[PDB]
Amino acid sequence: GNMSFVKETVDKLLKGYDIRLRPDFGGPPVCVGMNIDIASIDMVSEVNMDYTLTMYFQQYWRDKRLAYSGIPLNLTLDNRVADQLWVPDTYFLNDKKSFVHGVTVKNRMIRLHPDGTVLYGLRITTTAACMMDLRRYPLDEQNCTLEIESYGYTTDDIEFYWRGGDKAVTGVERIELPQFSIVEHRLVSRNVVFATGAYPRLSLSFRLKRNIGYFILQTYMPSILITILSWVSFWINYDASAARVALGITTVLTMTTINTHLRETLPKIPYVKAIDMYLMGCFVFVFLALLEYAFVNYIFFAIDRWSRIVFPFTFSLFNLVYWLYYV
Amino acid sequence: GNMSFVKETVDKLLKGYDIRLRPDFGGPPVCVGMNIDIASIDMVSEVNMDYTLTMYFQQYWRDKRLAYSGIPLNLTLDNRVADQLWVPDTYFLNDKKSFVHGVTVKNRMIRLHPDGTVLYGLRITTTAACMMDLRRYPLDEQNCTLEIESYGYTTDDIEFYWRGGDKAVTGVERIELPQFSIVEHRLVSRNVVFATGAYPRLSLSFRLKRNIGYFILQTYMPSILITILSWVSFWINYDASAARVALGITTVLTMTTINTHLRETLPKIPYVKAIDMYLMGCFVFVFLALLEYAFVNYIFFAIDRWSRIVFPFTFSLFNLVYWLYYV
Amino acid sequence: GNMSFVKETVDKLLKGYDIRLRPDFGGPPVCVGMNIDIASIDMVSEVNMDYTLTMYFQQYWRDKRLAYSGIPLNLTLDNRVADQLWVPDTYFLNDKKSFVHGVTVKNRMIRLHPDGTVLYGLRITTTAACMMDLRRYPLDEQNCTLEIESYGYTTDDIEFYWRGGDKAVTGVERIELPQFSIVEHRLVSRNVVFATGAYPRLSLSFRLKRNIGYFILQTYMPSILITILSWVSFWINYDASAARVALGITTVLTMTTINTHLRETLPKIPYVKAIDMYLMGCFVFVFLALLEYAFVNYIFFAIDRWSRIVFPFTFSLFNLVYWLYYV
Amino acid sequence: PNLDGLIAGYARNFRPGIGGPPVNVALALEVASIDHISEANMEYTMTVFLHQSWRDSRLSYNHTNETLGLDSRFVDKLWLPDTFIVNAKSAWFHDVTVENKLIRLQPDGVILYSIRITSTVACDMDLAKYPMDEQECMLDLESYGYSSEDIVYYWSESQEHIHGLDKLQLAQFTITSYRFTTELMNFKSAGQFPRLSLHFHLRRNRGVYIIQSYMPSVLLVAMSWVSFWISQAAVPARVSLGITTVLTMTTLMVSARSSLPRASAIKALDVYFWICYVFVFAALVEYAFAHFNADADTIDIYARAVFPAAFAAVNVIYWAAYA
Amino acid sequence: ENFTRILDSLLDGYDNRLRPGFGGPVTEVKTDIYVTSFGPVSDVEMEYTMDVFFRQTWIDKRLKYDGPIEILRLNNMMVTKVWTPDTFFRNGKKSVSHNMTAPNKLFRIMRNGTILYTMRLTISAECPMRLVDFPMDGHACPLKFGSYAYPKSEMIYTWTKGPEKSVEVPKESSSLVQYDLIGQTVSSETIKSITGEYIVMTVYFHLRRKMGYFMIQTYIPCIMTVILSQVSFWINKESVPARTVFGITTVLTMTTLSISARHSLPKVSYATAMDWFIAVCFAFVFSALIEFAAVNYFTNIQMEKTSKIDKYARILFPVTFGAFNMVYWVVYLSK
Amino acid sequence: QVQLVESGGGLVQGSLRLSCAASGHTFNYPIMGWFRQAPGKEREFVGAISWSGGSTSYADSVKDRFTISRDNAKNTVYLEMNNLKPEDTAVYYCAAKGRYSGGLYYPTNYDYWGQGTQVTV
Amino acid sequence: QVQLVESGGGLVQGSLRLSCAASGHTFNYPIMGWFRQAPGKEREFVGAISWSGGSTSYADSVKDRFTISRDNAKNTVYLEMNNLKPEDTAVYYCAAKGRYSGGLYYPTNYDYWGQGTQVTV
Ligand SMILES: *[C@@H]1O[C@H](CO)[C@@H](O[C@@H]2O[C@H](CO)[C@@H](O[C@@H]3O[C@H](CO[C@H]4O[C@H](CO)[C@@H](O)[C@H](O)[C@@H]4O)[C@@H](O)[C@H](O[C@H]4O[C@H](CO)[C@@H](O)[C@H](O)[C@@H]4O)[C@@H]3O)[C@H](O)[C@H]2NC(C)=O)[C@H](O)[C@H]1NC(C)=O
Ligand SMILES: *[C@@H]1O[C@H](CO)[C@@H](O[C@@H]2O[C@H](CO)[C@@H](O[C@@H]3O[C@H](CO[C@H]4O[C@H](CO)[C@@H](O)[C@H](O)[C@@H]4O)[C@@H](O)[C@H](O[C@H]4O[C@H](CO)[C@@H](O)[C@H](O)[C@@H]4O)[C@@H]3O)[C@H](O)[C@H]2NC(C)=O)[C@H](O)[C@H]1NC(C)=O
Ligand SMILES: *[C@@H]1O[C@H](CO)[C@@H](O)[C@H](O)[C@H]1NC(C)=O
Ligand SMILES: *[C@@H]1O[C@H](CO)[C@@H](O)[C@H](O)[C@H]1NC(C)=O
Ligand SMILES: NCCc1c[nH]cn1
Ligand SMILES: NCCc1c[nH]cn1
Repeated sequence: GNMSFVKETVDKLLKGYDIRLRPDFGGPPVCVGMNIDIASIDMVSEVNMDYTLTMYFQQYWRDKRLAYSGIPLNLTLDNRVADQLWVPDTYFLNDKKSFVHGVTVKNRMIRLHPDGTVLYGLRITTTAACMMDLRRYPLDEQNCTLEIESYGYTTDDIEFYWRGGDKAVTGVERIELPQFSIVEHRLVSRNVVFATGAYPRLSLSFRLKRNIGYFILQTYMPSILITILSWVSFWINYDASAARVALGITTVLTMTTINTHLRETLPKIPYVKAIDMYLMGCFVFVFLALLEYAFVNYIFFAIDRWSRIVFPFTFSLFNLVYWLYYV
Repeated sequence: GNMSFVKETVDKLLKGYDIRLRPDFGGPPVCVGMNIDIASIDMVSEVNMDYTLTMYFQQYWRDKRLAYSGIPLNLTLDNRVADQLWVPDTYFLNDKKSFVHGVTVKNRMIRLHPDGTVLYGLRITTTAACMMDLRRYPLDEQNCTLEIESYGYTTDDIEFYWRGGDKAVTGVERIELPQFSIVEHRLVSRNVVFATGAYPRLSLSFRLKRNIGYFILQTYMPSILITILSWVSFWINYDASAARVALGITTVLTMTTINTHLRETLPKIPYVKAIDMYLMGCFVFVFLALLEYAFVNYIFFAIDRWSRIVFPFTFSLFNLVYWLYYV
Repeated sequence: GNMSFVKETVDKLLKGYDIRLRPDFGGPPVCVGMNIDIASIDMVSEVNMDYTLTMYFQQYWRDKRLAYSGIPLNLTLDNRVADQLWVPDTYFLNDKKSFVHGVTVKNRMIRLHPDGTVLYGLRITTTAACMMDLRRYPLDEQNCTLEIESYGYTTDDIEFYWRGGDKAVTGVERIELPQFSIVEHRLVSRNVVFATGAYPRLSLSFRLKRNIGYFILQTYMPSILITILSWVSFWINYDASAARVALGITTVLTMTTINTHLRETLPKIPYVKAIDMYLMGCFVFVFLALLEYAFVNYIFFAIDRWSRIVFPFTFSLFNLVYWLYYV
Repeated sequence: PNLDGLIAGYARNFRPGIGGPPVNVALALEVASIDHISEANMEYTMTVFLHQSWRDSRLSYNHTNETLGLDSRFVDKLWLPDTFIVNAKSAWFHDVTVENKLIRLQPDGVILYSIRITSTVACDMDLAKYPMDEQECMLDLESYGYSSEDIVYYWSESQEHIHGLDKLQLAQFTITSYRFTTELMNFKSAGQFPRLSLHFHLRRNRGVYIIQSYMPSVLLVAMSWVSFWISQAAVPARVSLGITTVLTMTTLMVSARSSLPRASAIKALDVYFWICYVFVFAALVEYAFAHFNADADTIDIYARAVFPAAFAAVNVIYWAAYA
Repeated sequence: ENFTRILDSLLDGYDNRLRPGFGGPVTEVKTDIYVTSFGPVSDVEMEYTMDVFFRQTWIDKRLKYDGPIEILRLNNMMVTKVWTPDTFFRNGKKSVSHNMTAPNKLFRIMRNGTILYTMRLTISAECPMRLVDFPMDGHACPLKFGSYAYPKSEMIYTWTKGPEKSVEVPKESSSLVQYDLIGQTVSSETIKSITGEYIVMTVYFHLRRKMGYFMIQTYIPCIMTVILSQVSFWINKESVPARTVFGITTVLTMTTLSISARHSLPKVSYATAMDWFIAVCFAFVFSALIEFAAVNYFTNIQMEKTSKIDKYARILFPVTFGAFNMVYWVVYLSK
Repeated sequence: QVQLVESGGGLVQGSLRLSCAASGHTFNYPIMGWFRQAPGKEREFVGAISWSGGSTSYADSVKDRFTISRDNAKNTVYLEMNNLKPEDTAVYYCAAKGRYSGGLYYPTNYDYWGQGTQVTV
Repeated sequence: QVQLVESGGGLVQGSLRLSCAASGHTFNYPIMGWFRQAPGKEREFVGAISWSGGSTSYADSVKDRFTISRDNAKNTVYLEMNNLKPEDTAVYYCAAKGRYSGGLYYPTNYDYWGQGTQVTV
């Protein structure tokens, strides 16, 4: 209540405070507790193999230099005080581009406690790398992590833990990605060794399951409809050369445009995906339908009836095998 | 008028002023009044599910440390004084990217009043998240909000209110989005609880109604014209195999290109939209028109006349049901 | 352990320290050791002729002004101390855009040693130029370098070396580019002379081998399939003018769309690539197939049988010569 | 010497004569370039040399009668008007090699302050007559915090000479006219703020760009007329010619508005496509009507004359409306 | 403190806000440019990028020192403490001063007071272009720099070496893709403004476009499309559907090529050289369909009481198109 | 504007399935929470489910006992109360949470409260 | 979750080919390392290979003696121990490293350890 008294207390705390030295410098490591509140996952990019996360990132530690007596309150201080305090040198090892939000002020909090516990909160948006295995795309499940580490302090000097264990990360239910469901999240803690020493690591990972629905509609269904269209040829008279050759060409060429378009939406991976296998199967069907007419055409100068049954039935077999293997 | 006198008064105000401590630190919460003047809504993105807003954001509060006597004026001060004052730690919880305009100076105002009221104004452009329900797209109505909150101060320390109640937000009539009309805006006030405590919240929301006109012209009308084109086949002699098969193919394939193109303009949602339902109906009509010829072709080696009436009539029924359900 | 003692020691080190003067100013050059830990190569752009690298960049040198006694520890200091120290003026001569990561703090380390050795680490993402020879594209091998130099200090004042020789750069095995394999990396050291004097240089280069698989699937296979499609014409009766002319047109025009599309994905180079040679060969085959029909058409008002053998066989020869020359 | 004395005791947070009459600020603009005039984003990028002149008695010196040419370092010391661009989506300063600012202090206290700034300015564009349309864009300048009681703006006498809008060369537009306007009745929420606005009218160039826009539409209509001279016996020939013109016209309409994803307004180009679509669709219907009745050669003969005449007639009406 | 005292003495009683020789002789700044990489040229944006070592030299007697060492190579932090020229690029759209691992600035003080100050800059500058002869056109992209605040009466700019040797562009520095740097011309001029009269130093880079890309991307498909249309002449007139498809597809193909050519090219009112080639090729393709229409129309009259039109078309069309190519290429390649 | 009707409470000695049927603007309120209020005690968090994705969370007391899930067709959420105990004797309420309305655990963050089935065992 | 089975050790006086067959989630663990533990001595780095690319690294002791490579078809890595020496007498272990799990050289960075073939010469 007495602001001169509080001002005096805080001034005394910061008098001769050396930001260069961690708490308990030269002694046992400072234990830093971390908890995350997820705000959003804005984007997941296959082409860039990354995702964009917004979170409230909070760090908990004790700095005995900041302990104060005679005030039974927790002091919430203006965020600019953070520039006069030691804070951990935490970074995101797999981040590509990150920033602290700055409107209307730097989205930063400092709360002091009488025992010298410092609560430091930041609102961060990060684009973080996530190598994806697209062999089963778009029936794939991905593991995207966020790796949290101390930049310069080894485990001799700093230690990390998930504050609250399995409850340290909240808001996973808020994530609303149209193309993915969050199946699971996990929290891991370990030490990572480099040439410069052993460093504390915390890892947050999510399991993302792609929703098929968009792909059924966008790629699978057009390919099915083109393949069915190709079969119309078999019910046309063999003398209708222009009509039946037109059907063959248009379906074959449409399947090429669909294939090439699709792979321009994705990174230039050297392996065959699940969707590639489907499109290649559909291409073979429609190409053989045109070749069937060439064969009919070739001899006329029963085969159509046999084509009318064998082609739809074989396509059913193809689909059965495909969707069983991958679903 | 006496600038040395004003300089003395202001210097005295700032002598020993501690920016770290909120007004009435340790006492009742500081009441902060907020009013918004909307300048523009520049963009609304379905793909990114966000919108871009420009506004004049003003904060009203009393700081008894800044009260001055013997000057019956409100002091407008250079915006750089803001760096020597306490200001609220206001942020936009659902913002993606925001900045204060900086030319020719930081678009910031400070006006002091004799009783210690501080008026703090900022000109801000914000890109803010807005999750959209696209099930009825493009006949949809969206609710886009701006959530305003204190970052670090709880309701023990700070309180927000809409200054002027329902008149706190001006300029909604200025918003000129070609694709949307602003139906309504609402102002809400509540407290939001997190693990770190209860925080004051102000919410500004708008109801956006999509204008159909662009979509009628861009997608609906081409689909209608392709479907009508498909019917021309039924007036052609059944011996004109090349002509009638060409009509079937071209209309079917055009409807596929329209579908796939459209969904590349939109996010990869897994559900079916209103426009998808229309295009799927149109596809079925034109596909059946080609299959009708296959059937005619199939037996020739009355049906056309019956097709000439039943197809346009069924399309009318389809359109009637569709536009009644969704409009 | 005694933080006042450590604070005193460090304060003494920095008392009267002149950041303007290099260690041993006016004396023999300061030897700066450099080691790199590669985190990622995010992107390789043919269009922009550049690549994006993320690395941990560390500099080793001795500054006798910072030597301290009576503390048998290496002091890890808060990264903000770097602003009070001399550091080398190292830059990347072929970089286009670079930044030091800044969340949650500047990704920077300072470790002092009792003998005055300073360890300075930075986490940097750089987009660096890489002129590519695309004459054999996409069967090409590229050499992309990173050139490290002192900006203002000559070899009279500063010297660089790879600390650890051939082990100074780690993490090359981590690089996972879908379109490239890292064949080799090399470390070079030399002096570079400019009008302003001789400067120390370190060069890190990689040999990148393009993976063919994507290109086989995306461009080579469609071209093969179009060329085969063109041959179907030769099995059609010569009276089927509409059918055979349609085959000629569609294949010729498809090969043009493939060509023009491809070169829009690449920079506007004036020379012919390997892929251009293939597409030009395929174009000639399909164009001659149409011209073959014109010739048949020209005289009818044996040639087809001779075309049925000579065309596939010639295409086999063409492919044999091509893939031997380039693989 | 005396330069430090002027700063000594100088009050940076207060305008000259805080309690007195408002400060007159002369304003001058030198439009270096205008670029990135995007109709889709409804914005244009402009680079200007903004000149501001005002009198500050606190900086009056009498030791010498020569103006003091100072660099951008001295800028931070002095009070400056809070002039901002009202309709600027984004703006920034040029700081290469240093900040592009200058302060010239005269002995009487007159201050000349010039800054080189590049700003993206929002400009609402009416695309009703696109592409044969003329757009008017504005550049509004106003004090952000100081009302009419503190800062009053006015165009300097030199503004009529060094505006530089005549020398500008735009890729697609032509500056037909320009106007400098003063509005003292803005009356923002805080109070009355004088506003200086620059209005310049842009006319889109009519040439190969317009010809290329309408070239495929006209040729498709002409290609449909070819079927009239083709015999009705060749059913696949005329049907294939009829369908390709209609389908290509449909793709053209889709691609025409693809370049403007959010332009929901009606454009004159869109109207022309509909007229072209009607003619190409009617030609196919014309053959279908003739083919159905041939289970007449006079229909083609009329089509060879009515369609070229009708298309010529509607074009005259269309081009007369959009002039 | 052998050198610490020297630097403190120089900075003592030193005002960085005043140019050397303030109120007296004109300050002369010697400037030379070393182009490390001449970046790509954007035809659509009419801008080009370049990375240079911008070196400036001037004499400041206030920094004269007496010491054993001839040249003081100091850290870049010293730059802010001393006076430096306020050089800015008049046509520079957006420029970046590199700051990676250190501010990329060089600062050396000689005993004579001569100061060498070099900074690494990435410059994006306006390059007005006349695309009348595109793609067989050459452009001279300028680069104008000068003092923002000091007129010619206070500061002047001179090239450190001779004008020819002051700007050096090594062949290795060429990052151009579709352009070739023929050479550079160096000149200086004076401009007048309300602030005053300023010395402006201009560097013109002469760029010659390479048409190899446009030859294969546009010209070859256009030429082959015209040849493809002329194939329909050799097809018999009885095959009406076959020849009709020949005309339609070639006309549609020319429409796609015309749009694609102007895709990357900026929109201008005047017609480029490639526009004329496409327009003429479009006329040839369209006339081929008109020729078949005449053949079909006239053979029906003959049928209703082996074609001369085709026989002349098989010869006249290749010759006229071949004649156009000879005229088109000679006229533009001669310029 | 959301309406919630819950049913399937009653008295048992055992597995039970509470259900919670939503109607209205459920898009703005993507989260459904289960609370329970014992007589005297404060209203207490049980669990919550996202409509889209089914991301689930439980209080410790009911972790690995109760299971929540939903079906978007009916707009229905169910608390499958298996392995019941005499501590599980309360008025169970259903509630809806706004997108930006704060932490799952805090009943004051929730706007639209079901009637509340009394359950005694 | 990776399982590693190694075979082809044994006792010789000579060229040898140790093999290391992986199965499971190998995508998350792109690097395979070879270690060897002599009796008494600490576990010691031998070499490592990336599954994708085959980027290889060796300890100095075995540089230009041992050669590692793999085949992704079988999910198999092999240490071709040529030019053997009596120093090369240890339990050779295979191990998998996570993508972000630190330096190649440090066995504590590795998670999934093969059984370990004893090799004496
Ligand atoms: C996405 O992919 C990543 C990997 O890229 C997965 O991360 C792994 O997660 C598992 C858990 O699911 C981790 O396994 C655990 O590691 C803990 C750390 O152990 C290290 O550090 C300790 C010292 O602190 C050392 O003693 C030890 O040798 C290791 O060096 C262990 O403590 C855990 O042990 C516990 O569980 C096991 C059973 O799993 C019990 O047997 C134990 O007794 C104990 O209870 C556990 O082994 C693994 O380390 C993570 N890998 C990495 C590289 O971080 C993500 O899980 C995955 N995402 C999803 C959603 O699946
Ligand atoms: C877009 O979507 C958002 C939701 O995502 C809508 O926001 C809701 O708006 C409604 C009003 O239209 C809000 O309802 C009101 O909430 C007020 C706050 O109450 C809370 O806080 C008080 C304490 O301050 C508590 O006592 C209370 O329990 C709540 O925790 C109430 O004060 C209002 O009550 C008033 O109106 C009601 C009738 O509606 C009367 O019965 C009351 O007596 C009183 O007069 C009211 O209930 C709702 O809270 C908002 N939700 C959120 C999450 O903010 C937007 O409206 C929507 N946009 C558009 C354009 O529709
Ligand atoms: C001062 O400003 C007012 C208002 O713009 C103007 O009318 C007047 O002429 C100005 N005075 C001078 C001396 O320019
Ligand atoms: C001072 O000496 C240096 C030595 O390099 C020389 O370059 C410079 O021109 C000299 N200055 C004068 C004024 O002679
Ligand atoms: N945080 C450890 C960074 C590192 C990588 N390499 C060496 N140090
Ligand atoms: N403004 C409250 C931010 C927050 C989220 N979680 C905890 N605190």
